Amino acid sequence: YFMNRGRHCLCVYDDLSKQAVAYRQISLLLRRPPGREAYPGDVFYLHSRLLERAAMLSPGKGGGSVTALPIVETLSNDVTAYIVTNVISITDGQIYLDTKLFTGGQRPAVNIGLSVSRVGSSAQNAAMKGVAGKLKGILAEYRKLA
Amino acid sequence: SGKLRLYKEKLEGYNRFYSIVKTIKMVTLAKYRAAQGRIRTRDFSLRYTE
Amino acid sequence: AAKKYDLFGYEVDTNTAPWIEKIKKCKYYDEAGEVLVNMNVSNCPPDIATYNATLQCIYQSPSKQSTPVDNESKFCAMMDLLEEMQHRNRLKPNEESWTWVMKECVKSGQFRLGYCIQQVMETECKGCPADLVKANEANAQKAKTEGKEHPGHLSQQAGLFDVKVE
Amino acid sequence: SALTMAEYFRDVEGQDVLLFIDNIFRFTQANSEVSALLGRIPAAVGYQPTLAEDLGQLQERITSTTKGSITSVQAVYVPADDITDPAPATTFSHLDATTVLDRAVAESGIYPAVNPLECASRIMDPDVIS
Repeated sequence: YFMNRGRHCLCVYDDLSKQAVAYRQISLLLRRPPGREAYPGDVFYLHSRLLERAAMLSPGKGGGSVTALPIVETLSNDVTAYIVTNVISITDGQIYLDTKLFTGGQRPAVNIGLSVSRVGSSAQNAAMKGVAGKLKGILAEYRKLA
Repeated sequence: SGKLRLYKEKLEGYNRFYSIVKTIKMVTLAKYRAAQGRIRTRDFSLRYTE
Repeated sequence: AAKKYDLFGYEVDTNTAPWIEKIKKCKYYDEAGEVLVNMNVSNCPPDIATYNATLQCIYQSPSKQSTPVDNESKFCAMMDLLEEMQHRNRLKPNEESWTWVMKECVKSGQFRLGYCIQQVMETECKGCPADLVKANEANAQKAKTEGKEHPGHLSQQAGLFDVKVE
Repeated sequence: SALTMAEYFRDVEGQDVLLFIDNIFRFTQANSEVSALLGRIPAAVGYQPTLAEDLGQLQERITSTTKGSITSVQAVYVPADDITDPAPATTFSHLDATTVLDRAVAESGIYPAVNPLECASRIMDPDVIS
């Protein structure tokens, strides 16, 4: 509603795992063909059509935008799960939280190695862009030495 | 699943073992490079000891 | 006079005079922002004149809205507009915009921001207006005389264990 | 039934009642025993598809209200010590505090065998506790 009216929105989901569970429950109750982990074959299409609605509209369309921050939980760092794989492949990057770092005291517990933003540095401000250009390399060197 | 996570943690432990062994390799290599100069300085002290 | 094509080569409407008139007729600069949004929706990208008119509306407007809004700042709004114009539209601000910013800083009494804008105008534009510079200096001297040169808790002396970290 | 008793003691009286349960996993197991017979396809690991809703209804009923308060303590069985099982995974989100036990810790002679790393609590914030 705001995006088409030249304004910027931030939609947070907590969380897609339970939505997938609910869709699975509905399909199995309605006697629909299941698939891997009994999730039907429409789960990927469901998530794709949910997330693709987040976009940066062109200047002639209003200039509005929608940002998507879905949340996903992995059991014992099992990132190979069907839903997690689908959502990771769909999204434009991921932020990975690590229990080890969280317990160690790094709060937030972001794991830079496992976290990425496919968009890149084009979304950073000029000053932030310049600072990050060196900060990223510095952190890489520190990790290599550690 | 349970067996999958068993194998996964086995792999993680092996990777940790590999990293530790790599670190000790680096340490011993540094020590070896430091001590290698003895070759150019040896074989001329025990002349009259013979 | 000359057609402008969008990112994909489609032309755009360069006639922005009605929107400029609407902006000048607005009351609260949030309405001017809404007008800019409507222009973007209608494919009439704002121009330098439109941005300067928006800045004038901000300067001459009573407040952000009919009802008070906490921590509102005309200076912050105008700086955000300038960033949007320069970075996301590739349009260099003119001296009129900087003069409006300096006028707003002087009216607010923010002598430090006035100094910074004066330096920016000297660097990019052809100097800062003498009247505005003198007004900023007078405001700074008045604050110094009255004792409001700097905050109070900053001047307050605190030891290592005295800082009351909340 | 026990939850209804506790709800009465909470609302019609206005008490701070304790509610101990051992073990909740049997509820889900029993429902799974009859899912297929009722005519519902198995979903995952063999558990019934309606596990999430079935457990959520009960967990939500188990809560403190304005009238009274309920302090609930539930034992949870993890098959084969596999925490990834859907029933424990769902149960994790319907709790304020979780105490995870480890067979290795028990074997090491430590009792209670509690893994603080995997343990968690909501009130572990400076505002609430010292």
